[PDB]
Amino acid sequence: ERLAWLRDVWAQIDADYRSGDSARQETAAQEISAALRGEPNDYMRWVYETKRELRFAGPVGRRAIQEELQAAELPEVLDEEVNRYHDLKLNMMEIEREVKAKYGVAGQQHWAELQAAKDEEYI
Amino acid sequence: CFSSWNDGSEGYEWKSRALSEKRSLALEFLGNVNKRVSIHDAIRLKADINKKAISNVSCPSFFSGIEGAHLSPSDASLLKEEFLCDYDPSDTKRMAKWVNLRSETSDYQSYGAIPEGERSLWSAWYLRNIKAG
Amino acid sequence: ASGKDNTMSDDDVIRNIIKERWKTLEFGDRNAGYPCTFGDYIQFLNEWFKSLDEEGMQRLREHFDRRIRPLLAVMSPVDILWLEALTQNSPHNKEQLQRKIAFQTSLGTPEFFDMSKRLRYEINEDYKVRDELGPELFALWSKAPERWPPERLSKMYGLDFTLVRKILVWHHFKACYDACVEPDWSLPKRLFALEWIRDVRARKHGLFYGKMRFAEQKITFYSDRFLFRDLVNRREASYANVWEMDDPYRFLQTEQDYEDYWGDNYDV
Amino acid sequence: EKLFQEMILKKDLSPSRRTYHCMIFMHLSSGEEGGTARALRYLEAMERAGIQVRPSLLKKIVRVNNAAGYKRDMKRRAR
Amino acid sequence: YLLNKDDVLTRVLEVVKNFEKVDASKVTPQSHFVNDLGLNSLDVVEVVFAIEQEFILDIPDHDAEKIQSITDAVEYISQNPMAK
Amino acid sequence: PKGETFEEKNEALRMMGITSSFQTKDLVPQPDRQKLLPLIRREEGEIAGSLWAMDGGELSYPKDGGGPQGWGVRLWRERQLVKREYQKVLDGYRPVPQLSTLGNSVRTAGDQLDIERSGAQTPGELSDYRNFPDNRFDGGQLKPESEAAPAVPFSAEL
Amino acid sequence: FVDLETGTSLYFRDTRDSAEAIAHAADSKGIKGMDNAIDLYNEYRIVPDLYPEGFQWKHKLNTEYNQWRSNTWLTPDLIPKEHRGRFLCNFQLNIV
Amino acid sequence: SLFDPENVHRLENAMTHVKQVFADYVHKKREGVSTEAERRMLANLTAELNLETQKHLANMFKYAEMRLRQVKLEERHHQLAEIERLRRMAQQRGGVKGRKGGSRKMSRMERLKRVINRAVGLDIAVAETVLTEMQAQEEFLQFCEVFARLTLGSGFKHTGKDENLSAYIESLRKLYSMDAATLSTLDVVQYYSSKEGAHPVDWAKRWYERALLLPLQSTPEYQKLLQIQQRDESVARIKTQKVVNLVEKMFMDPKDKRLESLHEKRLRYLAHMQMERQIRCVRENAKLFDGVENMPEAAQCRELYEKIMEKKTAQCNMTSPPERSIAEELRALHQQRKEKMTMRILGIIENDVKTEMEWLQNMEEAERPPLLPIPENMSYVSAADVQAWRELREDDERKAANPFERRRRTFQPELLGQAWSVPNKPLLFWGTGVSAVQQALRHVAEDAERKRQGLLLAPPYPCAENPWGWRLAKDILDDN
Repeated sequence: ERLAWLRDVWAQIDADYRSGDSARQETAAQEISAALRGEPNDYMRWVYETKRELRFAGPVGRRAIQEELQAAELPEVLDEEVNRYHDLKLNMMEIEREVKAKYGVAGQQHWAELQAAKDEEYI
Repeated sequence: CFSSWNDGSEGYEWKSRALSEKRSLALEFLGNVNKRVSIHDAIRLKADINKKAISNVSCPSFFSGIEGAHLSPSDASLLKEEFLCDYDPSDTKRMAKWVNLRSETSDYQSYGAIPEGERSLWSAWYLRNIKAG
Repeated sequence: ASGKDNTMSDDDVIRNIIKERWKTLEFGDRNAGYPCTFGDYIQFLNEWFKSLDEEGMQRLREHFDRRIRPLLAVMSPVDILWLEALTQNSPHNKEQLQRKIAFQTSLGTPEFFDMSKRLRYEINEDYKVRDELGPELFALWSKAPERWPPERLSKMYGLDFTLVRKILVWHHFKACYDACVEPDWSLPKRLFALEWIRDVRARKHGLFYGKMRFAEQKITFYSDRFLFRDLVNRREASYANVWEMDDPYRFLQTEQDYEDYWGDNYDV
Repeated sequence: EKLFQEMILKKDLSPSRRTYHCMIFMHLSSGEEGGTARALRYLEAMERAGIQVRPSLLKKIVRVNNAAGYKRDMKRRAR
Repeated sequence: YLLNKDDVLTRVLEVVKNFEKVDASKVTPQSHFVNDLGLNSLDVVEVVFAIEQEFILDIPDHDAEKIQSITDAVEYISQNPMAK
Repeated sequence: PKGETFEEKNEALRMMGITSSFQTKDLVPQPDRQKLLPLIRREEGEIAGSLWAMDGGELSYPKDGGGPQGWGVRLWRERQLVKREYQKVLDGYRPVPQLSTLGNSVRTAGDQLDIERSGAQTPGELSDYRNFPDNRFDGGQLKPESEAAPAVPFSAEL
Repeated sequence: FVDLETGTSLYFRDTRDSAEAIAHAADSKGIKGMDNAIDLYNEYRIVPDLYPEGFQWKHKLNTEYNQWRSNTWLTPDLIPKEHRGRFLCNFQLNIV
Repeated sequence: SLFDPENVHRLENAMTHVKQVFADYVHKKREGVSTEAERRMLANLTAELNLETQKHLANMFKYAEMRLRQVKLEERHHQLAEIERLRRMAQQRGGVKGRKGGSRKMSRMERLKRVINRAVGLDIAVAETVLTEMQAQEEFLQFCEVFARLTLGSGFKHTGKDENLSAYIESLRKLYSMDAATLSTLDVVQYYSSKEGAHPVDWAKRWYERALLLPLQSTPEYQKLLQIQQRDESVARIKTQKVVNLVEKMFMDPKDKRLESLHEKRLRYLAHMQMERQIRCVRENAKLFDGVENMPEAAQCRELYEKIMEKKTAQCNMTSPPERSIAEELRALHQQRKEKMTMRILGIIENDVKTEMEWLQNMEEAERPPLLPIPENMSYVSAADVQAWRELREDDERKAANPFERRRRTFQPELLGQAWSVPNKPLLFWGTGVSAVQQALRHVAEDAERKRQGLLLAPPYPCAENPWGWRLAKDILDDN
């Protein structure tokens, strides 16, 4: 079922890659390059996040999410995939690079204070 | 200003304030033992006074609120939407993604969001939503 | 504030002010603005537990099991140390505990603390099985036991068979012990008769015992069709549970024979 | 039993194993006197007509008889 | 207006009976505190303070001297009209 | 014999002068529905102890000396079993537990104020109270679930 | 403080390295290492990794939060390629 | 251009900066200390956001898909309303032409109106009718608001006893089943999707009629104005050569037997939207205008209270009887739309920082000490309470006898294990304490012989003899 859904997804990428527009072929080449390098998709991350949000919401929010995404072609995702995604530890280097890129010298001071708290908890 | 909204070491006088408020909120929610008190009559009254005190604060409007008294397809679409649609429920929720309602509060208000492995003071869990772009 | 408690009864305002005055209790000096000290509370607990009978200690342990035991099962020992620092109310002890990072970080989360509600509900559910359904089962079994046997009560209430019989035995022994009456010892012999013959043995001190799986080394009844038909015909001609009112116990026509059979010589 | 003997005698249909198991377990589950003696008649009719007697049928016969012992004891105590 | 003397007597009978020095059998509707019940004169002042807590009105110091028995104690409370 | 059903049982109790607290089978405690309590009773032991106590000696409680038989190891193993059940809650095998008094008293005081003004029993009701601010009443009280209707997309008509 | 499902031993042999396991559990515990269980046979325990391949996220690591701690010698390349990510059961080591 | 999906990482940074600015402004507004600089910084940020929104209007009309979907839905609803208004006007013109052929001036006026509607690219008659409907609805809401303010001294309180959503759906179904006399759910949801902008009035009318207990369908003139407003508001080879749209073929027919539940859910959504718009507008009328009800004059309250008393007397009497210039205005309209958009943004940011400051202050509100209880009179159980609660004490003993009535006792307090009963004797203060004074006399005699002999107590510091340090409280009156 997931491979059928992936064929239904990649039919759109094949249609955009053979359309003839510059932006469609550029986005299709970006999708192909992201798939060939082994990089996971942002759609799967959004699906896991909205599945955990649907799991931990109340009945009004659960009915709102189920009525919003009833016609959207979502893949049938087990709870074990969402638990595998959620229980993974986060990378320190990627968050460090993101806080050095988003914030400047204030990011350097904040990371210095974070390493100060780290080596304080080491003692 | 306009130039202070991008990244790259510009706007340091308010970027360091936002990164200090993200740090002080994490240390107060985790490492401050005196916040875990059941509410009593003094907390229920004075926060209700604080509930009304913020609602009495009115925002100072600018000069935009003052007023006095073959067409193109783009110009006629704005005039037809203002007269036929006075209340649009679809557009007010598009603003909710931009304003990002409960930005720094829903990270601590959600159920089962914070893992137990990142429940230390050195842990970097309030910076996962930071996107460089 | 008018909008929060617009219309409620007198018992509601009594429960609310009782809750709010239970919330604001602190242990300091009696002249500094606090009502009592910690040591006065410990003296009150000691001389309150000293004035209890066995039924009072039983109700104290039942209150421990219903309410305090799930909270102790959920909470960490560092939360118990935090609660003890809240009892003693010393600023030096609180500030000496507050410097430790492992004290501040290891405090329990409310998402894990919410399991105490379900544990408390299960313990109070077992106590509702005992104390509320118990007298009803005892009345239905003590008026007409031949109309409501323990297997009928176990089917119509769906609890268990042995649990219903233990409820009956516990209720009779609890009624006997609280009235300073010697209990009827024949009742566990009458409700657990097969269990009394099977399980109850004299045990010596320095050795371990076993249990027989079968009483005899025999051939199985599945080995032949005739032994199978004999077993099915014998189970047709048999009871499932026999009690004091059935036809094999119909020869006990006098109550003296009843007390002689069920009392002190049932093993013989 | 009326539909059973109308199937056997009139329409000359050979009953299957499942509808023999139904007549066995109906007389076994009923707490009236002689239900075991009629379930053994149905077992004999299964044996002498070539119908298969599975061991699962025998274990279910023992289990259903031990379960319907309660109904038997209720119908005996009502007298 | 005034409470009847049957109810005021039954109120003050239970107040003296809960005293720890006296006995509940030796107290009669006509009795003296020092002579019959065997109380110290400091306890007679402690008797009238219990009447000030039972009946919420304030008894003056001159009227507290005039009561020395239970028969005048039930008579004085029945005379006072501010009792509820 | 009559008395197997609950109508005949209640009529017989009315003839005996007893008004039964359990009229139907909906008011039956049903101990087979319990999940945490038999799990605690199987591995560690009886968490109650004083449930079956005749004269004060049939109670199963840990010893007062300490060590491996003391209260600390027993409470630690009970907390480990409740942690296994809470891990089952987090992975979606068990339903979300309601708001306890011990859980509410340890929360942030703003969450306690929102709970006492909204009347939420489960934290999902609190999430619906926060993520739908136009749903509540004027006294901060939470509206029932039937008074909300989501937007139906036309793409379900394909 | 044992776990009755994963922290017990299969064999009868007393290797008499219990104090070394208690000392290693005291050295491995930290701010939250007091909460989890103690395995006296953790030096002989081999837990197979069930995730050799999958989604490799950029913002997240490859290990999980509730992960069983490895030994001083236990490396993930001990199990060969045909058996990697296949065993659903934990193994225990016994030295002949 | 900021609100495009490319500059969202700049957008959240800008929102963070505006949140910090508003967090300074509200703080200096509730304290009253130099809010002019925060107002100037907010004005500069609002001008920058207004320029960004003026670019982002075109950027989201070209980029955002939800804006294009909303524009298509608004164009379809406007075309449906213009088609209904043109059909009604064509029926009226056909009736006027069949009644009298000499209508050249009316035909010229209709041609001039059609030319003006083609130049304005919109139906002016339907827009003026919707404006008249909104005006009469606002006047009716203001009249009912001042009537509920002056008559009973109350406002609008949405409670649980109001008309719920399902009863509102069934009432609308009964109304339109009395209108057209035969209907299905599809025609109802088609009519409600065709209207799409009419301010509903019936739910607030029922909520005010349940409070006033008087009929409102004939007694005010604004209701009859709204009613008369709703009255006057309401081949084969060529198709073979016509190309078929494949997008229409992917959607099912509206008269299909698999789409009933979707029509029911759409009816629920539209009724919820109408009730939410009514709740929003009545709450706005109770927010802007009911604040003057507390500061109203005594004459307007007292005369209306006398009118309410006269209405109660009339209800009692009824119960007794029963028993070069186009582009400048277009730039002005575009600027008005841009500033309305940025003020709608700033209001949501203001509500965001209001809720954020409330949740941040509610953390600090926990650390303050509680209130002091007022001194009450001492707890005393008089003999009148003992003799009054005697029969209840006997009934509590009889209920404590049987197990079925054990927990049904009226007076059940509880300590740790024990349940408190009704007292059988008065609990007094002045009689007790005669043994403690004798023990204190013996203890002060022993203490006097101790201080004459020089003896120490057990060590009050926690030594090895007593691990718990038990210290007697050193009293200043008991100094020696």
